Amino acid sequence: MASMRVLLAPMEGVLDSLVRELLTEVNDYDLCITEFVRVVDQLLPVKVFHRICPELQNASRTPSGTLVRVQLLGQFPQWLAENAARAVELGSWGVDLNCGCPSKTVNGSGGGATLLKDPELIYQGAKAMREAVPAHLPVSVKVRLGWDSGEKKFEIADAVQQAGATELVVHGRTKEQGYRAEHIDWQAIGDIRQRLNIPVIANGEIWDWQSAQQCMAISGCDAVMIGRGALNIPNLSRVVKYNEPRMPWPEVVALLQKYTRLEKQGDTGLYHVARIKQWLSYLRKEYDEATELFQHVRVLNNSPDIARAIQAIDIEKL
Ligand SMILES: Cc1cc2nc3c(=O)[nH]c(=O)nc-3n(C[C@H](O)[C@H](O)[C@H](O)COP(=O)(O)O)c2cc1C
Repeated sequence: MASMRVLLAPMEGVLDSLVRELLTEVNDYDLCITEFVRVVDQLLPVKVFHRICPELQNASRTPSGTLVRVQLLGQFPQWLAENAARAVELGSWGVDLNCGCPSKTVNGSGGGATLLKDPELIYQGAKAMREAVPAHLPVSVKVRLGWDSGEKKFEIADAVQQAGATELVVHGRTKEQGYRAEHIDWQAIGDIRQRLNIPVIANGEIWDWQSAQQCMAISGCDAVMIGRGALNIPNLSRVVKYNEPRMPWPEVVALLQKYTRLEKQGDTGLYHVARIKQWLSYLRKEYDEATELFQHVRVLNNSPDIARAIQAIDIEKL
């Protein structure tokens, strides 16, 4: 009965430092990846890295102690390398490169999924980052299987290994397959793993204990990355590693109350409401109780009204 790694996926516009703080304290995530820093042709200021990844000031860990890694998105090897170096100087435990997400091409620099059309770009990006990060810290890369087909999936994988990356996360879909459940190919993740000599972390459609078991049995990976599921089920790392039942509704309400108490405390803004609405939108998929709450919360505009709504729910009488 085997060791296993579970990583918390990066999620631009959904997961920030505060949500990472809350989730990690009720989970056993081995690592969270931050939402990406967009790299074009410039070294980004220290403020940008600290505000995206406050954990850099706590030895690259959430307050409960979970490691966090800074992600980059961009194409130009010079600048990835220089931003990679800055993330590490500031204390990031290694650095990740995003080759999975659809992304605008700004100033001739593409990024994310658009690199999947030309694996040589991934090789050059990742290799410059590997050369600029001290050799003992890791450099990871996240990929999809290709742009509009999986034909280049092994070329993408090789590019990452040959650049000297430490590990590879495979979102087992193409870019054009988006998030459609019917297209996840965990078997291709496995075919990739077999060919490589670095750890492959399986990603996509991992919702619960059984799905994770199924995914690992097919891919052969002893590591997985959970994204949307980590919001659907707040203790999903424990569900997946130990077959814990899903967090019961009264404990998730307690968690959201805490969200709103830290919301105000951190001074995160008078109209900082999107992530709390989004979280509830995800929680409808697993908890019938969250549909009523989401309705009452979605029509609200500001963080104070939303807090009173949520921290007025009596956890006992429930
Ligand atoms: C709203 C949203 C934002 C995302 N932002 C990022 C991101 O910043 N960087 C990244 O590498 N992946 C990002 N992803 C992709 C996830 O990391 C993950 O690969 C994807 O959701 C598949 O995992 P799942 O089926 O567990 O959710 C995002 C996904 C969603 C839905």
